[PDB]
Amino acid sequence: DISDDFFALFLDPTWVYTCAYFERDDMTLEEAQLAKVDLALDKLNLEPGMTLLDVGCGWGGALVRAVEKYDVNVIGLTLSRNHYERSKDRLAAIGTQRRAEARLQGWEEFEENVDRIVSFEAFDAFKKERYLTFFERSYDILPDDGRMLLHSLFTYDRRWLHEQGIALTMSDLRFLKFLRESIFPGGELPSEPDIVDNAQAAGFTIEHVQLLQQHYARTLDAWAANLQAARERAIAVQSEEVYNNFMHYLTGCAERFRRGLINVAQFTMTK
Ligand SMILES: Nc1ncnc2c1ncn2[C@@H]1O[C@H](C[C@@H](N)CC[C@H](N)C(=O)O)[C@@H](O)[C@H]1O
Repeated sequence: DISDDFFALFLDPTWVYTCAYFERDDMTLEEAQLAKVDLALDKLNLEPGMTLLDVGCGWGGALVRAVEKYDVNVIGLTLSRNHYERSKDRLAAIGTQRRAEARLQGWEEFEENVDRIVSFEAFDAFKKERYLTFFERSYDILPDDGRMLLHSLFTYDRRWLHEQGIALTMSDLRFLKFLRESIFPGGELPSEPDIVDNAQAAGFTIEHVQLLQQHYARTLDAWAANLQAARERAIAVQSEEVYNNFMHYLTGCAERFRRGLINVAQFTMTK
């Protein structure tokens, strides 16, 4: 229900809407988003001509980067029409002899063999009842030496937080309720075991876990700063209610990454 024109006011030109990676401290938002995509794609050991699946591809930035820098064939899946349309157009506009396609299709319906899989903050949009099924499907469509890079948010429970010196406040519970009752992610995040245990049961080895908690804090701060700087135009595209809701989500989430209440990581998964 939120127009691309609203998101365009605060995202960088890649349209990437997930945790960036400030590999160098002076990177711009765009450089840090490309660095996050490259950080993940480098872990897949892509050779030109391989086929990469991006599960939950958003507006196509990682797919475009994969084609341009890694010279791979690409398939992107999304359930959002707006994500599909922009991904479709952007991929068609790349000059490449490779196959590059976006699809309005869920991973549940995708059964084609691919060489490698990437996914950036789609897994939290899956129902917990599909966590194992997702890893089983991913394992099935990969070759014997296949690799998956799962970039996913995840949460911590009260006990673990407490052991780390962190408490959930009444305000945090209200913020979680706000997330669930909104168009924003973070309401029903998986735990780390939800990711690791189900991946391992499907047959994957967790070769590496790279946490990006403080990179997300910085990313969210940048989105919030951009949106506030374009407040009038954002209100015109949507409304003051929506603008304030987004600022609440962006700054509230940034605060909570800094505090350590949740995390985001890249899981390198091998067969
Ligand atoms: N079962 C599903 N299968 C495929 N895509 C899904 C599924 N559920 C949600 N999605 C898509 O996952 C994406 C979630 C986004 N947060 C991912 C953003 C994108 N990967 C980025 O880095 O900017 C959206 O494009 C959803 O439409």
